[PDB]
Amino acid sequence: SRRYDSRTTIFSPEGRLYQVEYAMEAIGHAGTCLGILANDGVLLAAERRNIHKLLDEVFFSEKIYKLNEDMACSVAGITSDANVLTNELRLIAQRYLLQYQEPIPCEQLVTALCDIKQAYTQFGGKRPFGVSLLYIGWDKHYGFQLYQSDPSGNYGGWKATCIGNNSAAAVSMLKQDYKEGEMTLKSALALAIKVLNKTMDVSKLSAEKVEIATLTRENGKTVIRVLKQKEVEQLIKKHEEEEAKAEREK
Amino acid sequence: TGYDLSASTFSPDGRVFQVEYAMKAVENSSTAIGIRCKDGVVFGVEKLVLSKLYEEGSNKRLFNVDRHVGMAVAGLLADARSLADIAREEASNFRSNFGYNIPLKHLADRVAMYVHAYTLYSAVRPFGCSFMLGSYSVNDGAQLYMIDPSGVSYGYWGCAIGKARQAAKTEIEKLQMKEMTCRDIVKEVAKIIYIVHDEVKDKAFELELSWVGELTNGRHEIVPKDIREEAEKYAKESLK
Amino acid sequence: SIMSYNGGAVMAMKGKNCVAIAADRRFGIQAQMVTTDFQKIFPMGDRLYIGLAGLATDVQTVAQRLKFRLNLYELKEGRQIKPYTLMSMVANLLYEKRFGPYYTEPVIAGLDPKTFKPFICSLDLIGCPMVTDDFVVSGTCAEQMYGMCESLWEPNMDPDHLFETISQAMLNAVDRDAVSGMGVIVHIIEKDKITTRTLKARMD
Amino acid sequence: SSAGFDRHITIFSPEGRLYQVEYAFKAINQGGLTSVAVRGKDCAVIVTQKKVPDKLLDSSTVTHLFKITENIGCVMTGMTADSRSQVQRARYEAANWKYKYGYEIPVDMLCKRIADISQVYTQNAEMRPLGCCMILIGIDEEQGPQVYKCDPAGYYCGFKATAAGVKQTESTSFLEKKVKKKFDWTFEQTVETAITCLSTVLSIDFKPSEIEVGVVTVENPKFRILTEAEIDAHLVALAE
Amino acid sequence: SYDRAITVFSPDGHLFQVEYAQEAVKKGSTAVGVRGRDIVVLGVEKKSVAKLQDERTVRKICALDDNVCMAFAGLTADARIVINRARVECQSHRLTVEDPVTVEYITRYIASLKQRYTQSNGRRPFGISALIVGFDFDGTPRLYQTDPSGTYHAWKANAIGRGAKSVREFLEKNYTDEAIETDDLTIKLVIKALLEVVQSGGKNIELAVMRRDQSLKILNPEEIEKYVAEIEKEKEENE
Amino acid sequence: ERGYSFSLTTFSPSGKLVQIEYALAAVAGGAPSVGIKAANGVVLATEKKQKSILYDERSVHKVEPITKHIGLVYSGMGPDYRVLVHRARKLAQQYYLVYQEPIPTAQLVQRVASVMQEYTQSGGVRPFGVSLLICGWNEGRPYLFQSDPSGAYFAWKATAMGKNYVNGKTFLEKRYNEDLELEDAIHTAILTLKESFEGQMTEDNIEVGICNEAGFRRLTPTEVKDYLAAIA
Amino acid sequence: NQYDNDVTVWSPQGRIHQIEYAMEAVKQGSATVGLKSKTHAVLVALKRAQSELAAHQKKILHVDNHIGISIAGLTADARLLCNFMRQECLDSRFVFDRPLPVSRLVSLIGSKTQIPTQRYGRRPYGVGLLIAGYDDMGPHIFQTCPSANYFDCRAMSIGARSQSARTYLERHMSEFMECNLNELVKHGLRALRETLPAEQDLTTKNVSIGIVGKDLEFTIYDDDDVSPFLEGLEERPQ
Amino acid sequence: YDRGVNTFSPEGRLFQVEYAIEAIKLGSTAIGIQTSEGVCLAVEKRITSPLMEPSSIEKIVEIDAHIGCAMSGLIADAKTLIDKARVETQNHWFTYNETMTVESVTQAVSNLALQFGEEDSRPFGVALLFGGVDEKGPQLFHMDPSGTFVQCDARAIGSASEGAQSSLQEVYHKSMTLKEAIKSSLIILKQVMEEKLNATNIELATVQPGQNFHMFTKEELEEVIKDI
Repeated sequence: SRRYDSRTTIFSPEGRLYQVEYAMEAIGHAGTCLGILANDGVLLAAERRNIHKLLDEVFFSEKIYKLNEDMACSVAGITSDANVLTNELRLIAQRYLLQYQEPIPCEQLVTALCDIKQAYTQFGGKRPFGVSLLYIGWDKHYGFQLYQSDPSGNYGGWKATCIGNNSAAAVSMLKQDYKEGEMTLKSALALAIKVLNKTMDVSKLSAEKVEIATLTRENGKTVIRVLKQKEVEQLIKKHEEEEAKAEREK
Repeated sequence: TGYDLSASTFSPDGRVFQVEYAMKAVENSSTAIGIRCKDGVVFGVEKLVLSKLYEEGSNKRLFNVDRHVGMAVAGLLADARSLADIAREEASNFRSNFGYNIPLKHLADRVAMYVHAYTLYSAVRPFGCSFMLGSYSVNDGAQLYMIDPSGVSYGYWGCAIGKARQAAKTEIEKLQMKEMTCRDIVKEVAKIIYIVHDEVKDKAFELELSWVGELTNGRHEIVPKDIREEAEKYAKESLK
Repeated sequence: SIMSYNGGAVMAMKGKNCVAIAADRRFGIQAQMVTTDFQKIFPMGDRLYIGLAGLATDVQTVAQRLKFRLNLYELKEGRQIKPYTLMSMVANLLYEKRFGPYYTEPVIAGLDPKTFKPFICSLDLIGCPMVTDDFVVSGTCAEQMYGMCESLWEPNMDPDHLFETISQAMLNAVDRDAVSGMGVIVHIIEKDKITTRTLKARMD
Repeated sequence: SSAGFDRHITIFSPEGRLYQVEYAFKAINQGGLTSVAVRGKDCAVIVTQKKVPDKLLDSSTVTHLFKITENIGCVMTGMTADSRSQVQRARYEAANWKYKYGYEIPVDMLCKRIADISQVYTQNAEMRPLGCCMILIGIDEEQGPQVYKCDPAGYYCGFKATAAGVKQTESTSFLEKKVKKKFDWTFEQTVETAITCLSTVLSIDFKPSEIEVGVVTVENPKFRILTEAEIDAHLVALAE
Repeated sequence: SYDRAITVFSPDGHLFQVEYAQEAVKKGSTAVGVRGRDIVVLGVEKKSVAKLQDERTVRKICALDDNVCMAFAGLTADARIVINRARVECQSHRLTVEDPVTVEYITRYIASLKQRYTQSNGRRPFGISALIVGFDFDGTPRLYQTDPSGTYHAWKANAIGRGAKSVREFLEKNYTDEAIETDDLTIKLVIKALLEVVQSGGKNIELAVMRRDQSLKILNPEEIEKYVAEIEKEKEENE
Repeated sequence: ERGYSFSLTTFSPSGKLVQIEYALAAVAGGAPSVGIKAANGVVLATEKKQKSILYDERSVHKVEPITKHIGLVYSGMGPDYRVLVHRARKLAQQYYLVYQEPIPTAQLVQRVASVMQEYTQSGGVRPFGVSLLICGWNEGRPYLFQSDPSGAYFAWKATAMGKNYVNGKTFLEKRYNEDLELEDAIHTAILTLKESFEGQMTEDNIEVGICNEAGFRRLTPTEVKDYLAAIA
Repeated sequence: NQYDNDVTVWSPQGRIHQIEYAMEAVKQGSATVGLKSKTHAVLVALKRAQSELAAHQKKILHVDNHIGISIAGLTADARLLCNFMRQECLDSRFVFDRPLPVSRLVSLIGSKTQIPTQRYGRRPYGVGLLIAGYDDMGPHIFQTCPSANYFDCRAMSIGARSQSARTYLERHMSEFMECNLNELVKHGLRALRETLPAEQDLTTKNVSIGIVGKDLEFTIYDDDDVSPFLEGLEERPQ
Repeated sequence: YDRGVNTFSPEGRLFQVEYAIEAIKLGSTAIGIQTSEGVCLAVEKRITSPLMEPSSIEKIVEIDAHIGCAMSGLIADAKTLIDKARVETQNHWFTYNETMTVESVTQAVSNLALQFGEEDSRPFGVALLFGGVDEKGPQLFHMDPSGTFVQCDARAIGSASEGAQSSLQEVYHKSMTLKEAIKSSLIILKQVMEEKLNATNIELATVQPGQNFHMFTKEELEEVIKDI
């Protein structure tokens, strides 16, 4: 009756939160996602989990979800909890276009989701979302952007982003090797294959363990390029020369 | 034990103790018996005076459900009052939807399913009552029913509810009830109440006798025992 | 009538490997025009359009609700929509307002997304679909458009003669109508490209 | 392995078990009863004893054979109060088939819809899962007679010889030893095996007034309860 | 007597879960605020940018209407709902009554929203504390504060966040009976009070003023760097 | 009822959901099954043993169709299986009334997994104990998916569910390849079902359904006797 | 003690303890005494002071022109049942245009207080109603209880130390049917003075008397008209 | 959990209602005295900071133009009580063209104080003192979170309410005057508070028959303190 009470909503005696601190720990035990700005683009990179040789991968996108027309999102956390969000997130951006006949400007989409994600920590004893996820896009007012969702509902606009206990050490590389102002795509693509070489501890960086999607503003279209496996190979072979140069300065 | 809080849980051997607990709360209630003759049903209730300020016919346990149906409750009295209003209300819908009097075999089914629903959920408890149902008709004869707190309901020829449930039907069964008239039954009910526990651990009691059958023309009402007083004139002759 | 409150005319016609669609340009209340650039043909993906005619409220309203349901469809499925699937989608949207109906009559024209196969259909104001093989028309000046298309249509036509047939059909039928005119726009689409032309019509 | 509240409500334990439903499987066994169903021929036979421990208790208001529809009859084991409410849903939803669909419900389709009601009590919590069991019989056109059996877990199946109650493991061992040879079933062989299997498991060699026989046959497809006289006719016929 | 429900009282008459909400406010960044003669001022501390993010989305001071401001504490998730709700009320008040919204009206709304949100079980109370500053009510500069219990309340100088007891003790010996006119003096009072920061980095101060007739004025970190220079310069002359 | 509506599942301090990992234990303690995507069709096969010689085998079916080109098997507990089957039937017709077109197999698993999602997060109910294998040949290429009581789903070439699935994990990895025919796939599906069966495999101990491009079909015991007629 | 938490939970002895505890809440209030003649039903209650200068809290309260009730127990459930009581009386005036029979009004109260004694989420009503009335068959004195067992009686006293009033009434209940209006009242307030410690006296400011009669509307007297009743008494037999 | 929102004692009252009486004890003190000339009233502010504005702390509110109020215990729940108490006197004027009497105000106020639970929450933590001049002269009442509503002649609540009520019974008699009773009240105030009794710690409220309006004193209170 009353004695089956789950907590989900109760402060600490010191003042911290009970479930929200626990839900952010599961995201460290998940895949790896990141992104970086450019002067003329933005990209995403993902780590493949469960790369066993009896699967199909016929969706052509597993971590990436092209959501409006010019925005996509990565995902990290509980996979089954994430399908509730993305079907909701696609419908927020679409009911906006019915209302104003202009695309959603890439911030108030995020606040529309983050107020839903917050509301399970408030009223109604329920389980919060154990999903953090990224954002890429383009608008009229600011251009290329990155955002960072949290289970608490907090968000921030970044220029290089993070997944935690999996890959918190990548940001230490990102604070070391991200130059400000000039950040173009081939400089950014060569950066990301170096970062995932460190964090994803697969030796020699098998090309089927990664996934890269980019976004470029092109002639008034904002194409979303989910690049195929043939050019992941030459991206690795570009990084293969950087090993040979790394010993010349000894 | 440690499995017996809710009525929605099973024991590790497969029963529900909340139903088991509520049955033996009826056991502490005073004895009320019932018996049917070949042309009617006669009720009888041993009812004890609280102190002295009872006013001679207050809070009676002989109810009157329909034109021809009444109850002989025992247990928690206030719980039986609400349960009697279910049976009063149930017969009115059968009258309004079908245009004739409720059969007693169908009336006991509608009540016992309603008693059954309080034995399932954790939000409510089982009833702490058990009772009798007697009626008479010319197309059906007389019937006598019996409903426990679990909801099991079927028919008897004689029954007893209270402390002396076993000690009363030990001497109900030595009667040739298949051929007696119910006017002969009324003086025979009087001794069975009066045999068991007049004033041994209690102080005083008072007798109540309900009465339905062919002599009442299908009506159900209390006996005229203010008329002729023949119960106590004949039950008290068993002193020797 | 309510259909005669603003006028309008939408025509589609099937060719050999191509399909053409045309409409007028006039927007106006019952007798007074307002503007000559009112859109009545809306793109729904590539090589697949739709035309609307009737009450100008429900023209703009249905075209926004249908675009709402299309973009949710093309994201749960990576493929684009088939022309039969759109016709079943529109007829569902109209029949939901069975007793409060939208006052419009759509016309759908387009090619197959995989093969080259053309497709034309039109619907009623409550959603009775109707596929043909030659032409469909809708609007106030319906009977004028039947008289032109029954005489000028040929079975297998190149995109040159398909353009000239639907031009002569729309120019002669609309000039006989009073509440339709002020310019005619023509979309002719095919497997390789999409051609949009506007014709020299009577502006009276 | 008590973890959380797995011994109390319907949640998963470690090792995938859940205990409240498998507590209900031996919630039948507090009835103290055994029922036997046999399909052998163009007929189908139910047999179940009654137990009358009181002379005051009636004889007609005891029988567990319940007429669902004119062509479908059933027998109930387990506790009585949960059993009769289960029959209320079976009588109710069989008539909804006739109203919605315009013909008579199959015996196969009815046992599904009963088992799906037992599913939600298993699936949802704070709802007690009805510790009783039901066995059906009936004639299906172009299919012959059938016997079905529904669990409190919502698991149903249909099979030839059925035992339910206390003594499944002794009776079903005897029925496989009997039905392994395809002997001729001529509607007296069906009753004779239905009686003598129960007569050896319980070891009684009973008087004609303890059991009942429900029956359906393709010569009179109505459900039919046998009379005390003709039960004795089959009983002295096997008296060799 | 326990501490895991909100409808329960203690044996000495307390609501500990409301009291545990006020502890979560103390883990927030500090913000101060005074009213002046004509120009009001408030400021936040502890920016701490992390070298790789945009900083227009870490906004901690906002405006509800065209003449009223807002500064909060606590956790930033619950602050967004209260701010977004109060924008609707100060807008819908203008519809039903054609006046602009007074500063006293909008703080009763926030406190009453936080009032009824405390009473029912299963509704975790808002762990924020707000500061509402606006010289709106007909040339009269006022500043208020809130509390997670739901007690709107007026101060004349305020401090919240992690270590407000040091600043509130500092302001009592600093706010003179002389009402500081010449409004750059009042900003210098805020800049000196914020100079008693937990680390006092000097560049981690974001101040916002309002001259009672303009819109909101975010100061820039070159004018704000000019005011931090004269603070140590006038302090050197005191020796 | 009272109207409580509190969920029974919360996070551990380690960050795991405990009850969903318990429900997967009930899946592994079920009857074994196997599914193999071949070049022309999909083969499903399960292992159906009655507990006695009394049980009829023409009454209950394991291989179950959804549409005329979509079938569905399981490995878990029998009674919870029949809920989502009847759920997925009504869900498939709602697609067909809107779009006038039979539902593709990828889109069906999108919606069925959202149903199994809803019993985890909502109040007072437990999750399922049934994993699924869904098949079908829509638009030339055939498909084979698996869902679980967590609400997730995958896309397998060939997999096994039930008891001894780690043995069938290794055996199908050594036996299967890129392409076969349908008839080669049924041959290797019985050979991996013969890994954990009883002493005698008959026409009634197994139960096999296939997916031609002509549609879904489950096999009668005439063929399965003739297919297991000494073909391994 | 683990069975002692909810109204729903039966005990292993068959006694629900939450109903047993609401009986104890009736003994917290002061004592009150009701009785009747053939023609007059009089209920007399005892006020209790809160402080030395605060007013005394009232007990007897008017319901209808032929029904008035006394009170013992929680003042929360007092006005809660009173508002239900007054509503039912004017409905029979509105619909049937007759006053209610007093007996079938009390059966509505037992149906009212039954439901919160069985469903979870609501406590029983801790209250001690004594009811006086006039239907067509004369005066009535009724009592209720939080266990919803309403009793017809000819004299009754409930509240704190109310047993000493009951022992007075048993040895004088034969005298009650014949006396007039006057000494029937001071038969009744001879019973309250044994529910008092022997050092203080039944004054004017601490007692209320309500009378409903066969030709008399229900009238509440207090603090000034009690003095025609308090005259003609003896002292306590010490 | 530990005798929750709806559960009896083995002996007596609900403990949650019992614990609600204890929450008043941490409140600020207040004294109201009824006199045949009119009802006076006093309270202590308990101001913490000099930066803290003094007049933002209200204790005496204006229910109606002839009904005052005073509160203690929790500040936050008392704003719920004052809101509908102002409304329901105004509803009575709307349908009867007369002023609601002081007793019949608190009947409607006490109807909402006893509604806690899951029926269609916790009890309140605030006691009240109502002063007013109706047609029966001046009146003074008191309520509590238990809803035990009663009339008093001169009541003191809040912290140190026990020591105030003991000292109050010495100075009171039946033939007081209003100018006497005000300075008789504040002597009791400075004996139970600890700060210096000045014009910033306390405030007064007096209602009269001929002076129905102006239930207030404003820096004439400075004259009263220097005369004691």
